Amino acid sequence: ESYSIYVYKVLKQVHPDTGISSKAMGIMNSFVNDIFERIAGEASRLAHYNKRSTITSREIQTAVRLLLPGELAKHAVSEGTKAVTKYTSSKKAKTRSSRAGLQFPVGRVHRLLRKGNYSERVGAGAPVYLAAVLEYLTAEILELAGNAARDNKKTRIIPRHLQLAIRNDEELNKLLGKVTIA
Amino acid sequence: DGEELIGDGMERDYRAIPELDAYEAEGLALDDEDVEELTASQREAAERAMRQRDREAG
Amino acid sequence: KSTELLIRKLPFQRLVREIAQDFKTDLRFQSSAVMALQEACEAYLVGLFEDTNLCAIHAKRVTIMPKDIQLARRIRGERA
Amino acid sequence: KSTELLIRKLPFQRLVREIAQDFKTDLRFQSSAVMALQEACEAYLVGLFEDTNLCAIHAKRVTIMPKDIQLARRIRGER
Amino acid sequence: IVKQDSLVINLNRSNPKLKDLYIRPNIAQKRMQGSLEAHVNGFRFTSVRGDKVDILYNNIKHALFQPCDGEMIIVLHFHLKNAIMFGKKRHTDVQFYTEVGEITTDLGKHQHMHDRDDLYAEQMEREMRHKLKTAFKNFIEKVEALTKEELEFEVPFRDLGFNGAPYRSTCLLQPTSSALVNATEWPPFVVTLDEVELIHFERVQFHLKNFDMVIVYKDYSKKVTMINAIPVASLDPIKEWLNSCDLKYTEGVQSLNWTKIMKTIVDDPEGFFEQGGWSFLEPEESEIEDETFNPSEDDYEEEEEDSDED
Amino acid sequence: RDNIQGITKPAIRRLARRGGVKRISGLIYEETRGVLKVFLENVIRDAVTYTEHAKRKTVTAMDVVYALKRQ
Amino acid sequence: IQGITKPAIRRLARRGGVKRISGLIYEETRGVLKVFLENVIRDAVTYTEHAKRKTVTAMDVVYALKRQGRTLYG
Repeated sequence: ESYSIYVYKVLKQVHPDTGISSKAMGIMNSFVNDIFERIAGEASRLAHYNKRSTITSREIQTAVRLLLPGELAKHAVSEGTKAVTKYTSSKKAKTRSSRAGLQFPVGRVHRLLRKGNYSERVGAGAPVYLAAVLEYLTAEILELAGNAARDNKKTRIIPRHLQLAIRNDEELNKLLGKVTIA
Repeated sequence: DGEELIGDGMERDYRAIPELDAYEAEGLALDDEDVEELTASQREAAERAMRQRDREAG
Repeated sequence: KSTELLIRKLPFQRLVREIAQDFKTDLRFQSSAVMALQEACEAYLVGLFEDTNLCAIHAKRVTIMPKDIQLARRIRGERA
Repeated sequence: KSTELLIRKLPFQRLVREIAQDFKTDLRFQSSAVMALQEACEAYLVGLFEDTNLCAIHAKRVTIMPKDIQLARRIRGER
Repeated sequence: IVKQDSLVINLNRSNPKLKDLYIRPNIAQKRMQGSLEAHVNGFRFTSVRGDKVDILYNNIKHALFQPCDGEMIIVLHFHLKNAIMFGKKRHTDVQFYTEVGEITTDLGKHQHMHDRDDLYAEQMEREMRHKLKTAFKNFIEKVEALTKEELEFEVPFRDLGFNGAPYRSTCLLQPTSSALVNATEWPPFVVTLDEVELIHFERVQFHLKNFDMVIVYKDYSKKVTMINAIPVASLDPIKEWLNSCDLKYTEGVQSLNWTKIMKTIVDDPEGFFEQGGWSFLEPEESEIEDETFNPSEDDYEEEEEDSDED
Repeated sequence: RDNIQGITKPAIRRLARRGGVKRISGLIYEETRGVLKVFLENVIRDAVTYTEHAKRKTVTAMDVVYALKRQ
Repeated sequence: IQGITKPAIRRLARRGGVKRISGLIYEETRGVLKVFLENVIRDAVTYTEHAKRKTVTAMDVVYALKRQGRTLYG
């Protein structure tokens, strides 16, 4: 799956005047798919452990707590709960993405969650929570990768800027676990 | 005893040999959108089969 | 780049196809698939060499031996 | 079954409840939970000691030292 | 190889002394044990077998104190300005250490008792450790008083320590005010910070859990010093400590032939600085190859909408 | 609260004896204790996360076993 | 044979921090790689078989690597 245009939206939000190279964009996409598979896999195992047949926002939240390190877990949980309450309080927004105040596609997330056969049923709040977590992690990475690009006096984020952002952050390095990329 | 790795002639290993620096296209094949993305159910069944294969050996 | 060229690409792809002849008799590989394969092989070998040099240092030897390689793999959980 | 519980149950259970206090979350522990923790901790330590003894042999030493423990954990990929 | 002034021994009450010390290096192939005595202008070490080794205050380049906290021994180390000889060959480093105890307890039927008295013996070890550290501290203060600030002992900063392998053995190196030091393992590692021209870090790249650290001296005939296989987690801390001692550092993916580099420099010292000096260590094709992202293949419609509702 | 001191030196000695260790340096005990406190912490951190997902204040044995699968 | 060149083996060990090499290493390294590459291909072709494709793609390689170590490509 391709999340590139949504990563570009997130990049324009944290660093309005910073671009990204084709290899670096492909790196961001593979990170998003990797974590999506990990969080989705953890939410399905939790759904079978409690003998439920449905994955709700609660299953996504506990999965994010288990996989992310401390501060990243706290920040991702906060963003997820905020997007769910925005989606749960107001019906006015035309698109489900703008309903929760997110750039990442909630509909694509919900479609992929159901495609993977992780559970019998997928609740309404789970894809909003997963999209918000994916958006925050992309923002934190792009913020740090943008900070590295500014320090190198480069106008765009190239692969090595991504590597610096990741391994120099303890939690980001732990979360990726030094996945290999070239 | 052994064989040093840091000394004069170290650079000899790092020569660009163009006949060997690139992939050849003998068995390499290019789909031009002919191949398809792997389907989720097939991936699940493949992982199940690989688990069964691993169990029978170790 | 001269530094980045760790494994020559052509002998690696001959070895990939020689292994490919043992699982499915007629196979074709994508250029991106083999390039990912070479990248992964180089990173795994470097990670094993680092552990090996750690084992050699533990043995008070500047030179690494198959003793060190086998110990690193055993602790890593590869071959009993 | 075959496993013998070397670590005394009471001080280990003290340690488990201390770990609960550090996290600052108040939860109860079943007795079965604490024993499963004790079995896993002892098994992990024995397995780590096996790799540690392997490191000591490689150094031509009969005695194990913290050097050996650190090397084995480093290769295992721990922190 | 270098003449040394005769030790000035005064017979009086002021004679600070310290017992139960093993000398490194030894004089025979057997561990010689004796006592260290602080005289007017130097130290006298009296062995049980009568062996006596002397070290002048003016001959001490670095007096180092390693406390027994976190170690099996407590050490006084001395790196000398000029080499001295007391056994066969000449020794440039001389140290005196006292073991904490329990060095090698062995498992078997001898420790099968597994009594609960080890708590009291732990206190006896704690008292022994506090005794050893207090006696070493008192002897250092007496000697630092005697020299009239001619020689200052230095205590390593374990907060700044890191694990590295200079001598093909992964040990702990701790900075001091004047040097980078590891005196717990023989042979010892002493490098004077003042004598360091710069630092170059090799094998620094993603997906690597270790790196080599290269020490280049202001004296260019001296071969560089390697510290191999430091965890990557120790890189940024070491860098900061270097910034506190005003030592310039560089990075490099590829390991460099330093013996060849030094030779090229020494045989033409002038032309080396005309290319820029050490400008080759710090940077200033890959931009042309990579392509910046642009909107392509339109985008997903995202207008599917619908929800479970009730 | 220092209960990582409460894991006895004999208990460390017994664990090494089952592990094949013949001879042990003095500094091992503290290193063993710190390693254990790290490992137990990771499991307990995970285990409590399962317990409150089921909305319970009591950690069960099944919570411990699922956390061990992660490590 | 394997044909993984001795200079390629040397370059790998150099980046790993190795300073001195025993002559036995070259064939030992070749044998170790022969294990590792075989295992990944065994998993990857299985992913290829389940899809009605006779050509292994990069995504098949990445899926096999997820079982051991994740790569962020493709």
